[PDB]
Amino acid sequence: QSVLTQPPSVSAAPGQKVTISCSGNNSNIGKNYVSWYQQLPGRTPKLIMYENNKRSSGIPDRFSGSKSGNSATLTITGLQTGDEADYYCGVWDSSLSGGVFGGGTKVTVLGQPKAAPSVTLFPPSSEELQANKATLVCLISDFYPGAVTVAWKADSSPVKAGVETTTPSKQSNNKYAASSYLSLTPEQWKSHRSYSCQVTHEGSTVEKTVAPTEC
Amino acid sequence: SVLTQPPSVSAAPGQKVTISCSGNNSNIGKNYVSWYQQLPGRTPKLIMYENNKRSSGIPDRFSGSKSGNSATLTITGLQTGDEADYYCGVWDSSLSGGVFGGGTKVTVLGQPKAAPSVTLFPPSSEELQANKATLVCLISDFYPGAVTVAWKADSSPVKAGVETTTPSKQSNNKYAASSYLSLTPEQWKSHRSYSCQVTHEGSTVEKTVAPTEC
Repeated sequence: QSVLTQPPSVSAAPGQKVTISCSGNNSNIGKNYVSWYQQLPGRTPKLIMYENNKRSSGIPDRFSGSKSGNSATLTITGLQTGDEADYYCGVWDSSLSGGVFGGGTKVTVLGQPKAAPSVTLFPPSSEELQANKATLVCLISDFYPGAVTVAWKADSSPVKAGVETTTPSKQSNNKYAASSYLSLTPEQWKSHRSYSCQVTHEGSTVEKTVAPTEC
Repeated sequence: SVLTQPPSVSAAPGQKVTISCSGNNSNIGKNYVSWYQQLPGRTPKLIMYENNKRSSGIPDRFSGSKSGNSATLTITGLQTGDEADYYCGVWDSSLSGGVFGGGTKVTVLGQPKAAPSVTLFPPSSEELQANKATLVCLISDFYPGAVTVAWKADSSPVKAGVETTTPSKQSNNKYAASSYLSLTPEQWKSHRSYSCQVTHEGSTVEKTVAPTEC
């Protein structure tokens, strides 16, 4: 169980500053020691901050931790390429008697203009339905920074199963792409009036819809 | 770390792996132990609490035990989706804070090759009405995470407009990618069909889509 909320994405131009907030409650962030972890691409997560504001060895003074009430923050000044990573907050929860973690934040050092994703929502193909299978594909392309949050709905109701979203990858145009897909049975697909893919990018959200219809 | 864990444990699929964690009388020996799973690129998730209790929806394969100043996590019948970093957590009554082990990387050895599932989508009516056409070749459940993609317009290679994403580990540590070909509504309607050829571990999977009468 996790109550710790962090922004999915933060970014700034090199030399600038980012702040990564993590909001919790009294049982966790409010009464216990907050740690921060850095997860570099394809690397094991390393402790960078502990006891709210103590830097781990080798971590530059540009990185600073703070805590106010039930929320903790990791601030990074003089932002440089090597700070690009996913960061997450970790804290003891005294009511739960276990550790709770933030959902993580990708930090991007802006090297090009920001671009809103192009969202193209594909219904299940005829060939697929003929095989009693159904896959909804939400193609997400031409975005920068390379981080998206995807949420699917079936008639305004959040989908909690069969969702897979790829990790953004830099394409030939230097912008990112990803696809999110939902595996359903033709019955599940036809039992609902519509399906929606909601794509969040830098606090900007776009929702697209698809419904079962014959050619 | 305050708690001592082995760095790695590796086993063939279906085998039993053991992860032990040692502490003292103030932490493991006194307080309830929890276990955390961290899938590559994701955050740690609690899988075990109160030494032997599984968290919501955690599979039966996972079991936990506690003896004296030690705790063990056992994965019976190992799966490729179990490949993760595992951490032991507990409250230290001496330090009056929560302590963890250094983590154990669980490797699934001699991992079987998994052929990609290939699903090809034509441009939807909505897209074509907006004067656009994108074909998406969805490539899922493969292992290892390397694919080669080639597209054909009728039986002629498509040497432009092709983009394929870098394979990425899905929930089950298998891979997914997607190839997409952007065309004009005219280029789409002109041809009899389009093909997407996926090459994985020297084997090819080809799918074909043609414009419909609407």
